[PDB]
Amino acid sequence: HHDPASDEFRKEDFPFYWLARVHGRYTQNMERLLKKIDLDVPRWRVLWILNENGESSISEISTHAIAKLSTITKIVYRMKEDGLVDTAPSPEDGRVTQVRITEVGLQNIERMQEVTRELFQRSFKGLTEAQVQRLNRMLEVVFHNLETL
Amino acid sequence: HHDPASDEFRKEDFPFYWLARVHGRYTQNMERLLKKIDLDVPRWRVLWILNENGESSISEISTHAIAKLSTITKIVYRMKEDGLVDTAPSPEDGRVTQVRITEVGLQNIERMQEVTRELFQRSFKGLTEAQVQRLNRMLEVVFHNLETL
Ligand SMILES: O=C(O)Cc1c[nH]c2ccccc12
Ligand SMILES: O=C(O)Cc1c[nH]c2ccccc12
Repeated sequence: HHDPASDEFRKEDFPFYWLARVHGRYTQNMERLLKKIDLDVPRWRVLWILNENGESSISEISTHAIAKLSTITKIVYRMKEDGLVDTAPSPEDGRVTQVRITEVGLQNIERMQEVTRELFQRSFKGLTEAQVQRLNRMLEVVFHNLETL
Repeated sequence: HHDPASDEFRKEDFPFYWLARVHGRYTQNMERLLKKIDLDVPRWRVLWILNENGESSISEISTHAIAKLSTITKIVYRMKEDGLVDTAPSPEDGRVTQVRITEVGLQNIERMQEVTRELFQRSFKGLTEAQVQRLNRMLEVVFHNLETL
């Protein structure tokens, strides 16, 4: 039922169908919420990456934000204009740009934590903490499977 | 660990992080494969929707392909030029465009079934049929949860 090469294929039994539907609805709702505090999904991701990893290159940010280097560069310098991040040439390689979050960026993290609280309360309604962890593990397994292609 | 409002938040424990990573890697690999037979992810989706549901409006296609009505309209008339679909005004409402798959579209379905076979063999490696069904059910639950916002 979940095999596109089968005659029994049904999108409603196809994990990637519901994955894409979830990605789209989640993205739309997050864009709506973050707009209220002058943010968006790419800047939400960049801020979380900087908050977890400290100083980060454009390349590392791009990997974890799922965006092109050009997109991340534009977003990063926009955030720097707004005061949310600062940048500096990497000492190892002047070609490589290092980005770090500012105290204003951290305040923006607090704002995005508050404004999305209800969405994340609702998102996993009906699922236990073990079920959520199992969802997470299975998604990571699929990701690693796709990295072998 | 999976709660963005928590001090313990870690993206690697956050279902939406792995969901987005999977969506991106899956999309890139599918684009690569479908390009070999002159297709892409949006046309793969449109063909599956038409193959399952028969004659379908632009709106229904757009819902299930996760795209804007304008995007789907352009894709649909491109596919019609290439002979993969045909269109007709809906009898109920001349404003509404009905799309149906052609025998050439069905042949393209067979080609996309063949060219992605290995990706789908690899995608669920290490997961049993029950685990895949549980992944599917949990994703549908999250989707329905997000529809309440
Ligand atoms: O791109 C994918 O394979 C997932 C997907 C999203 N909408 C779809 C409609 C029909 C079949 C698959 C999909
Ligand atoms: O948009 C999301 O919430 C998922 C996501 C993708 N990359 C991320 C990096 C850090 C935190 C969340 C995400």
